[PDB]
Amino acid sequence: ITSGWTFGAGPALQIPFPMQMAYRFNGIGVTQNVLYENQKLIANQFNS
Amino acid sequence: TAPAICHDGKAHFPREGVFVSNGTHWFVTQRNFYEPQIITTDNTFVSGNCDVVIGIVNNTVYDPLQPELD
Ligand SMILES: *[C@@H]1O[C@H](CO)[C@@H](O[C@@H]2O[C@H](CO)[C@@H](O)[C@H](O)[C@H]2NC(C)=O)[C@H](O)[C@H]1NC(C)=O
Ligand SMILES: *[C@@H]1O[C@H](CO)[C@@H](O[C@@H]2O[C@H](CO)[C@@H](O)[C@H](O)[C@H]2NC(C)=O)[C@H](O)[C@H]1NC(C)=O
Ligand SMILES: *[C@@H]1O[C@H](CO)[C@@H](O[C@@H]2O[C@H](CO)[C@@H](O)[C@H](O)[C@H]2NC(C)=O)[C@H](O)[C@H]1NC(C)=O
Ligand SMILES: *[C@@H]1O[C@H](CO)[C@@H](O[C@@H]2O[C@H](CO)[C@@H](O)[C@H](O)[C@H]2NC(C)=O)[C@H](O)[C@H]1NC(C)=O
Repeated sequence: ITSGWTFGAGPALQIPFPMQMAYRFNGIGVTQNVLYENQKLIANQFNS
Repeated sequence: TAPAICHDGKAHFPREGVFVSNGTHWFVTQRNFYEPQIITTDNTFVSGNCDVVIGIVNNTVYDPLQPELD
């Protein structure tokens, strides 16, 4: 949650979480603007 | 860091990399090695307006065209 996937290849590197989720969308073929303009929806859907 | 940069009322997002600030100026870097470059219109792409991104910051994105045309 605080370091993403960096602690498994060396030192834990902090990065804010909203930006971690944007990277993760990029890794599946979705552009990052789709998350940032819908951040509230994805957080509501995850929490439910 | 910041997710996007505002210029001319438009939101700019990095093609690859993250925005960083050294204390006084902002740069684009690749994510795996620190190597800053100036934020230009060839480094970024435009999508949406600066009203939907949380944490967007003001900066200058430089266009190479105008200083070539003096
Ligand atoms: C994408 O789908 C979601 C539902 O999966 C839509 O969100 C719902 O919209 C309805 C109608 O406004 C609301 O009553 C629900 O409360 C919303 N659900 C959640 C979890 O927020 C969303 O509007 C759709 N997006 C578009 C662009 O149509
Ligand atoms: C952040 O980096 C910049 C660029 O290196 C520093 O700003 C100065 O920028 C001018 C050009 O606009 C250069 O001619 C200077 O040599 C730069 N100074 C230095 C010390 O590099 C700026 O100082 C840096 N900020 C911090 C807080 O270190
Ligand atoms: C990150 O969190 C800090 C608090 O830990 C936020 O700082 C506050 O910002 C508000 C305005 O948004 C101020 O009214 C408060 O006084 C600030 N708190 C402190 C302790 O200085 C900061 O805004 C957050 N950053 C983002 C991008 O949301
Ligand atoms: C980033 O720059 C924009 C553009 O100058 C700022 O938008 C202005 O915001 C002020 C209030 O802070 C309004 O009075 C102006 O009308 C806005 N200008 C326009 C053209 O809409 C924005 O506030 C700046 N952001 C920060 C954090 O300073």
